[PDB]
Amino acid sequence: TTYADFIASGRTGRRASIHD
Amino acid sequence: VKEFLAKAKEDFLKKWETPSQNTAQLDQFDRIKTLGTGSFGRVMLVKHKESGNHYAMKILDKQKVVKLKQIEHTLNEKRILQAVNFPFLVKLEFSFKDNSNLYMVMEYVAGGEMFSHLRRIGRFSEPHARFYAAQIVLTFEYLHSLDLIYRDLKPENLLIDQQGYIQVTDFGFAKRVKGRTWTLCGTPEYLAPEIILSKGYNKAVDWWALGVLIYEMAAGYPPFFADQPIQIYEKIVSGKVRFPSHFSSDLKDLLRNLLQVDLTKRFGNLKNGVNDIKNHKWFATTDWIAIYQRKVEAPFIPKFKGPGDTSNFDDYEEEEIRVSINEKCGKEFTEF
Ligand SMILES: Nc1ncnc2c1ncn2[C@@H]1O[C@H](COP(=O)(O)OP(=O)(O)O)[C@@H](O)[C@H]1O
Ligand SMILES: [Mg+2]
Ligand SMILES: [Mg+2]
Repeated sequence: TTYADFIASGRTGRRASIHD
Repeated sequence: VKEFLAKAKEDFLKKWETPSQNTAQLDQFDRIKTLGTGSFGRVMLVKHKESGNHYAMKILDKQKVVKLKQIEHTLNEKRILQAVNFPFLVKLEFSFKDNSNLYMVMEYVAGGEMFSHLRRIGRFSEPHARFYAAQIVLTFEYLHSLDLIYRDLKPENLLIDQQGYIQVTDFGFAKRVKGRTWTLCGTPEYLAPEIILSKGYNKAVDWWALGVLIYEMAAGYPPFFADQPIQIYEKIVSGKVRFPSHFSSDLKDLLRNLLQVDLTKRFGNLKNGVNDIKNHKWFATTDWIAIYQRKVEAPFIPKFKGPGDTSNFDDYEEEEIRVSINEKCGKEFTEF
């Protein structure tokens, strides 16, 4: 499922802002 | 309603032209606990000695700011924050600086980030998500009317107050601009395609971000995700979106209009402006005035245990606040 793929991803925690 | 926004603009302009400065000092507070961090700088729970009130203090290391080339952004943040005034925007109480840091003391919103509740519960029901969405819609309407662009919408920057209402914090990327801007800033999952493609963009990016937010709230996961940002950008650029089977037909319709890759078709950027959003069927049962007046009973009220309680925030590693004996970057932050 999409949910399972998300939960297994490396971006489930707090996401940092960027300024590239 | 242009009447309200009109007089609100007079207030804003007055403060935008002549910002308040140095309205407090470090020794007036007792530093208690770190509430959260970001790309740089932390926010601490502090207690004001004379009043006994609790506040949230954003601390910015002047040297890191310059290293990351965020001087102008940091100056926008403070100048804009001290001039705005809206029910769903965090209040800036004091601001000041010393040899090493920049400080912004805001009202303490005890309910925690929407992020934590969202991840814990999994996802919000449509009526619950709609409640929060309405507040953002009004907030963006207010901000844009002042020629301001927010640029950093995400659950991590949204706080829940004691009444279950939203408080938008972090104006780190907020900017006052008539026309277009080009900075590549924000959060990967929330970037509008035009930003990624470096085409020059406007307020329309906030509306796209709202689309991503509503989607994340209702689904429990963002519409575009992967392990590396670059992989995320490729998906955003494609515009291919999949909706969970539980999404209502109206919700999906609203979302296809907000997550519209083509600026000429994106809701909020059209002729009727924000009204295309407020009038959409998904918001049919939304009483805009009642929300503004905070008369609607919140679907979720965070557990609060007296002033100073931080049980709604994760724990972070604490660290000394260092203040050099020498003044750092004095000229760069003169106006702060
Ligand atoms: N007024 C506030 N009340 C309570 N917690 C806050 C407040 N402002 C910020 N926080 C916490 O601090 C974190 C970072 O603040 P933010 O302005 O987003 O800083 P940064 O620009 O580093 O992201 C937030 O995600 C939140 O958990
Ligand atoms: Mg932030
Ligand atoms: Mg920020």
